[PDB]
Amino acid sequence: SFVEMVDNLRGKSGQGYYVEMTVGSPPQTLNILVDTGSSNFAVGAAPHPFLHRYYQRQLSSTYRDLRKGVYVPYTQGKWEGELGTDLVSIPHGPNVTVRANIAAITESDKFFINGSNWEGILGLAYAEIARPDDSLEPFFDSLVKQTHVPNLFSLQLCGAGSVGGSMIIGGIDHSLYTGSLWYTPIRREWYYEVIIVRVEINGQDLKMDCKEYNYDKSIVDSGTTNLRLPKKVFEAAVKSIKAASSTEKFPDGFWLGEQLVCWQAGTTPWNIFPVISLYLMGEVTNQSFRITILPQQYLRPVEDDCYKFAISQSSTGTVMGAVIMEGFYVVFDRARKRIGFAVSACHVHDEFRTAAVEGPFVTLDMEDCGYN
Ligand SMILES: CC(=O)N[C@@H](Cc1cc(F)cc(F)c1)[C@H](O)CNC1(c2cc(CC(C)(C)C)cs2)CC1
Repeated sequence: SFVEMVDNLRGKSGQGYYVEMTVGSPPQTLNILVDTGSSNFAVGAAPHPFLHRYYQRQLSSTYRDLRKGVYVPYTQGKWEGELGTDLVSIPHGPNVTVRANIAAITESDKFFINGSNWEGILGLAYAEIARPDDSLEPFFDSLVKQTHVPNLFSLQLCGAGSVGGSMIIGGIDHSLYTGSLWYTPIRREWYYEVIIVRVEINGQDLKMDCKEYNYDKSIVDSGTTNLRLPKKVFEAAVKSIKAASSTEKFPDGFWLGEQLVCWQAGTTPWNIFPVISLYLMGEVTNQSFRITILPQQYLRPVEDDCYKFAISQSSTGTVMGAVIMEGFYVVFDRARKRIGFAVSACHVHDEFRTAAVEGPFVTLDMEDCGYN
């Protein structure tokens, strides 16, 4: 649901995906990063070395001040600014205009990125995690309350098939995937929180208490680049990934996500890097499904062929970031408290292996896999 939004995303590797928006009357055009890992809609509203444009409130006939300040601290970066409401629309989007909350960003630190082409962020997760508090209605919530747009969006993030993709607001576009959608419950409405019931690398169960995979949570987050795994899980995965690829040897800064590794163009040894299967809780009792990630997703290319290890240690739970979401079509079915995965039409290539969404699997005591 529908052709107008196909290919409405762009970006640079490791700097997120953005969609074109306009705010104010007359309309001012900004590129906005699409972030299911937070819930604030915020935009450059003042000069910055890295911004090529920004939101000019005084130039907008429709702007209203909320006379209240705001700040948001992300994993690394943070911004603060001023709350208002203005009229907002997505040009390659549904055909509508909403009055939404906007944080006019006045100061920032390590937020905007030099390469960038985006001037703001669209937090698509739920009011619970919004700043300054849950009474600040998120953008998707206002678009739903104010229009007829169904309460569902879908993200097809593609990986260089200078990245691109689609954000279908309001529905599912059957032209963007193959095979069956498989759905996992949204465990609680705050982040897009899910439960991982099993983990296998090259078909070997990690054999951990399934609570460790969700410790203290597992989320789907398009605003975080890497797959981020709890310490105990990170250690076990890097252990098997090391051993699968031991034929060759790598700097330590490589496994820590720091320094790139290189091979002669067209000779990257993909076969020595294992596939990772994440099993998600399903819709029916004792039933789950798996997504399989290929090394082409977790060895993210940096500009010979050169890559960073795109899995990292977490102390805040599992993060399924952009590299996991790439080559899947991921449906955020808020209306039904579920997230659907299918093989995307921009799926990642290997000459001998494929990324897959497969089910059904039987898995006992999936309830026990949730932390607390
Ligand atoms: C890398 C990163 O941090 N990405 C930002 C998006 C981003 C992209 C970018 F290019 C630059 C940034 F500074 C931020 C994304 O929201 C991360 N989502 C999560 C967190 C959100 C928050 C804020 C709350 C929800 C507590 C208010 C803290 S961790 C769950 C992990």
